[PDB]
Amino acid sequence: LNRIKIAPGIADIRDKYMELGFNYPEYNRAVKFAEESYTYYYETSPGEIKPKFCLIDGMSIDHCSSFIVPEFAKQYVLIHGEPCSSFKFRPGSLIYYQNEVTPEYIKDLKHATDYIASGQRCHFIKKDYLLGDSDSVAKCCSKTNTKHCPKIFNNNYKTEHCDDFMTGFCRNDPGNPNCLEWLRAKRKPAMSTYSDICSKHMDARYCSEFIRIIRPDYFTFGDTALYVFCNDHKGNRNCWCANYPKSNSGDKYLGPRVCWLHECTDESRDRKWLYYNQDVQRTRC
Amino acid sequence: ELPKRDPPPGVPTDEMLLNVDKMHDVIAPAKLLEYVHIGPLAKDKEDKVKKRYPEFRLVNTGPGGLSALLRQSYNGTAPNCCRTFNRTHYWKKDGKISDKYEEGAVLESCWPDVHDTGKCDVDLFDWCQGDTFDRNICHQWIGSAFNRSNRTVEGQQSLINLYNKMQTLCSKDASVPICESFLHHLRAHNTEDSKEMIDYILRQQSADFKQKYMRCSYPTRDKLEESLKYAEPRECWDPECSNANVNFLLTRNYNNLGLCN
Repeated sequence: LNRIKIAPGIADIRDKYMELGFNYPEYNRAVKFAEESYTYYYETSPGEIKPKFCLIDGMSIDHCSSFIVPEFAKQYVLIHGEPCSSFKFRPGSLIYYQNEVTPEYIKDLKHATDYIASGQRCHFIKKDYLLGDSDSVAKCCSKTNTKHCPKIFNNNYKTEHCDDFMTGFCRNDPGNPNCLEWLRAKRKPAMSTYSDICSKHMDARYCSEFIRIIRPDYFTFGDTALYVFCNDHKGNRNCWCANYPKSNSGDKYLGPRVCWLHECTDESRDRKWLYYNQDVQRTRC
Repeated sequence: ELPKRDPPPGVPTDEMLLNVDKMHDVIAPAKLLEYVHIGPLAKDKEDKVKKRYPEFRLVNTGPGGLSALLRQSYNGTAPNCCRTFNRTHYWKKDGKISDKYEEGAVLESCWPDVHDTGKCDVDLFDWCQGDTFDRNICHQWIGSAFNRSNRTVEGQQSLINLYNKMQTLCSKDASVPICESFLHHLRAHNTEDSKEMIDYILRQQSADFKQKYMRCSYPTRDKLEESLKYAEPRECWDPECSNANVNFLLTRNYNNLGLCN
């Protein structure tokens, strides 16, 4: 317990040497240690960034994080790291075990001193943005804000992660172009969602586009909407090719029979008010 | 005496600030084997989070309680997944199922693109074949079963198997609104094979069916012999065919109806 002194390193400015004398002289030392690797805007190793700092057991996690520029930090996760030792009184010091300096020594010193603490070295690893909140989800999926988004929630709806949010979003704003890019991926909850919408609001232009997408392949989802809409709106003029009001017959001009009425014969080009089986035949004539 | 240095002040990251209480919209849409990071989690919270997200394994990713959930399964049920295209998950509490998240509830997640896999085929075959029929759902199911043609081996066998099962069923009585939709979609397929299958199914129908439903295709001879006289097809005038339900016409008759003016 005497002549504590901090000797400069030969090369790494972060690296230093801690010299010391003792009441028992056999414990004399020249310990190599590093501290405060500069704040990083880049990576230590492939996909990795390891600050030159020992996180003593019980020390706050953020102390590892203090040596990374916060923008560059958003991507990286902190995982476990290899055992290291530190000087309690100067906690966060990385002791290097070289030569005379040996694990025995250190085990022993601790037994005799409270000048030794231990922990794990800071090991960061690259993944992607974390996104822990509902609004964060809504922003990414809707594309009202895209900047700090992971690929899973920002791939133009290629994967399905956004379908839950877009289910509710698009019910409200069916005309939203992004709701339409979403629907264009033709996965079942989008198509289903628009069958519900158009069953109520077929007359909207977005329902035109709805029909335009789902055909040819997923036509049933349009037929379903046409059926219900025209069931719910008997007063609408555009319905009478699909549900013609003779009490016995609303099936009168379905399928092959569609070419019989002059109205349903192409007048306007509006596919949506004729069922798929129907407007197939319109052209066939 | 000691040359003391206090550590540089801590500056956290997003991961460190994350809170699983806020993360249900983040966690539910996660896929199998995708590590969903959730922030430091205290030990006395681990059970709540394991309760809520039973399809996930709870993992410790790092120091200070840093943690993640790793999806292991989709344990949502056919009754709740198959009878809807609406929803990919539901939250369960006290024997009840709610679309919206409630605290205390346990999340169950539906298998992705499940209808294209054919794992709903045994449920809907039952469900749609009864008074449990939901027209919209049940039509949709048959529509999209056809679309599995260009997809996956699993979905193509599905398609095949179901098609076999539906042939045998609808031969018995093609009136049952499920078999009406089946025929409707064969017509939409519009190949030799879909046509001759319709004729095959239709040609096995019962005594009453044909007189109740296929008078256009099975005219009385008095009717039939008038048709010979005119170069217009019978169908273009025969009152039995203007009325008739197109899903029960044979192909010839179905074809012919299109040729009039």
